[PDB]
Amino acid sequence: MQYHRIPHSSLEVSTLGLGTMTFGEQNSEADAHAQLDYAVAQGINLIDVAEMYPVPPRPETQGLTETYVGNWLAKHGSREKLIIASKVSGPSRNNDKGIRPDQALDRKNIREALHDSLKRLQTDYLDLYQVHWPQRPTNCFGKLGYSWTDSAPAVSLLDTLDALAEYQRAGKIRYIGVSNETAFGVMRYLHLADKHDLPRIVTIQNPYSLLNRSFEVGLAEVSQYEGVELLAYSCLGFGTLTGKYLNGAKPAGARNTLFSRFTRYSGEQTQKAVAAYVDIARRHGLDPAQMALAFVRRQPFVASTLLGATTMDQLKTNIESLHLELSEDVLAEIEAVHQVYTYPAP
Ligand SMILES: NC(=O)C1=CN([C@@H]2O[C@H](COP(=O)(O)OP(=O)(O)OC[C@H]3O[C@@H](n4cnc5c(N)ncnc54)[C@H](OP(=O)(O)O)[C@@H]3O)[C@@H](O)[C@H]2O)C=CC1
Repeated sequence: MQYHRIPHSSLEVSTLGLGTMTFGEQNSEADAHAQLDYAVAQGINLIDVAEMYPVPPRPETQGLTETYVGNWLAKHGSREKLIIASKVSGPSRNNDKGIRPDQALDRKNIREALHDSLKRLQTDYLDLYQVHWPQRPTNCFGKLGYSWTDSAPAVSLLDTLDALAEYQRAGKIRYIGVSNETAFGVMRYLHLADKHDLPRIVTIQNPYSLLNRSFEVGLAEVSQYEGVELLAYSCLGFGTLTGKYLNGAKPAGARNTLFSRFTRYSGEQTQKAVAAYVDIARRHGLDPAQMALAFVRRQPFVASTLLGATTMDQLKTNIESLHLELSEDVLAEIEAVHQVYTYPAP
């Protein structure tokens, strides 16, 4: 395993991290524990969870992911070597059911969320606690460009940062991060930390893959100058970059076959781009999943790649991507496809 030191922190993260959002839905608790054991045996220390997992989310299963991870933590011990990252939900969205009434990123909601997460995770602190998505409407979750809003948000970034600061002082969270944010939002949080002597966010967890490189327009430069580094998610486009859905295929047991609500990587242009990337991989003798992962790993703004797997063989293949280094010729072909299909799946 390779590791990466996050600026302004004591976190040295494994270059690959283990995402967990299927734990409790597609994956059982024994599957979860087998993946956590395997990941740690391969040197991964970063485990990413959320109060809303697993997905697709519903009240009946809400919190099962954290509970499975906590049950594992209780048994395997060596807690201190792990970097357990969780999240507090933004305002309810996408017609999904909330966890709390009139859910917002204010002190009351954050206090409740954090305590419930710590209880399920069976630990007294989180290494990283992340704002899952912004309070204000912005360009995340399928929206490439920003649309002007009329309504000022109900809770400001300073409100949210001040609330988090209390729990950092209390030692319940070591570091704070954001998720599904933008260049404006990151810079505002950083401005506020300096102006008000408040904690400085250290990471942003945003989608990044061959199908959504939009982080490069505004956020990559923030990462270089400010040190807020990317924890990249959905680096296989929900599994589409493996090529498993090409030519109308709907493999049994796969995410998009089971849950047709997941459309983020199913648009017309996206499907054309997937076929093009898989073609590059096949011509260069690469596994499409590994090529997609190695492309994300090599970016200088990526601190860690959050892997997703529903089987042990998938997880083994994905961790083995560490050893793939992309050639100049493959990189140039990728650039050519990206010119034709630019940010197709925001
Ligand atoms: N902050 C946020 O808003 C978000 C955070 N995340 C984080 O990122 C993690 C990863 O996200 P996710 O969307 O799962 O990541 P990917 O885009 O990498 O999709 C992973 C899925 O693809 C399939 N797959 C994985 N590897 C292979 C392989 N080698 N061959 C064939 N199929 C494969 C599996 O699904 P299947 O077997 O069903 O086909 C797996 O669940 C999450 O667990 C979560 O921690 C994710 C989304 C949003």
